[PDB]
Amino acid sequence: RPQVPLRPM
Amino acid sequence: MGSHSMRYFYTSVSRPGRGEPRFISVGYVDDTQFVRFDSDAASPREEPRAPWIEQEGPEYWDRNTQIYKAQAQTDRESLRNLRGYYNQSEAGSHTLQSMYGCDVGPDGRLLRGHNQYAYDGKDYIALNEDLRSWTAADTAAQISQRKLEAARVAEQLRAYLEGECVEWLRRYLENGKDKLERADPPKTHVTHHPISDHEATLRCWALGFYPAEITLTWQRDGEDQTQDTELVETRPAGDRTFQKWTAVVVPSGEEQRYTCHVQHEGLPKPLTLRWEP
Amino acid sequence: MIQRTPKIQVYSRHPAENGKSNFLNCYVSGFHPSDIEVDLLKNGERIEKVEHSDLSFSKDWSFYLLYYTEFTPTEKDEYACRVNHVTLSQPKIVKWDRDM
Repeated sequence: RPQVPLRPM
Repeated sequence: MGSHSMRYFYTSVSRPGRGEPRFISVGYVDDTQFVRFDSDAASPREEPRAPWIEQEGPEYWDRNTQIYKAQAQTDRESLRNLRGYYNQSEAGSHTLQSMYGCDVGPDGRLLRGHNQYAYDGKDYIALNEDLRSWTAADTAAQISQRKLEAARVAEQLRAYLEGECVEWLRRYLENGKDKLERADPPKTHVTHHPISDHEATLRCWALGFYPAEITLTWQRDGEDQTQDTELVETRPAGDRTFQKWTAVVVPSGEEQRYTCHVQHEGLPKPLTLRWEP
Repeated sequence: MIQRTPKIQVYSRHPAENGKSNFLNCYVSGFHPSDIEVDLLKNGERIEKVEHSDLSFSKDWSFYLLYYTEFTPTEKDEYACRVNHVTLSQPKIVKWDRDM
């Protein structure tokens, strides 16, 4: 299962 | 070494003037692709690409689909930001790529986590092996580094790589038992190719092997042969197995004095091959 | 400045024997950026039912794709893969050699 998104760059 | 890995590969590509960036994801266990997502599909959703992941129920697929739809938006913001850090125009297309996942040993515990990024095909920023710090490639990436530090992003990442990634991998290895635990040894054979004169090519084949890691050498008495060898890039057969060949010209009147040596996980012992007319 | 040109291999899934069903593969790798056009050709003509793998990439961030199609080879028909990419000034055509 993919990770939930992080903060943007 | 019943050791294993899971990886996700993300590619986001901008398309100025033609709407949002395209977002594509693929996931792998070892060298087996098992899922995909494409934001351009008529109905974007995570989809199965291996037989053993189909046993997951519809809530699995919907959850992942939500994650990728959110990730797509995140990566769009990132692409907007990066265009600005490099002072690039608004008309051009650019690429943000991500790769992450975990390596585990036979006990199933984390050996190494990864999470890193490339912008326009070049390293941008990477989570270091301690899963607590970052390496930035240039002064633009240091801007992102400062955001990532400020927000303690490495903690959420660590939580995923230590606490989720390894457990999902364990689960996929249970779903796929046979196909993922079993190596497929190469079917092998040497062919004779006359450069129709006074010297010919021997090409040593290896077909139908999994995983992709293989070594094919030509060599004399423990000592190498490469006066001229062509060794092709390992390539997928398309049924989840791989292929490779190595070749050499020898003084072929009858200098069938050179041998082909194959190493591969699925081979109990290294093998040694010779031409048979 | 950050564009890498595609490598191309053309080959079949199984050792070709004439009149027996098989798969024709065009494996393109090492390229950047990801837009690419590839055609499988039968005696110069574009084959219509052609599929490809999901976009992925290698350790150096360069992309790879496998294009493929059912075919049944003959001693007489010849097959090639035609690739266009931003790093190429004209399409590159690679013929299928059944011994490679």
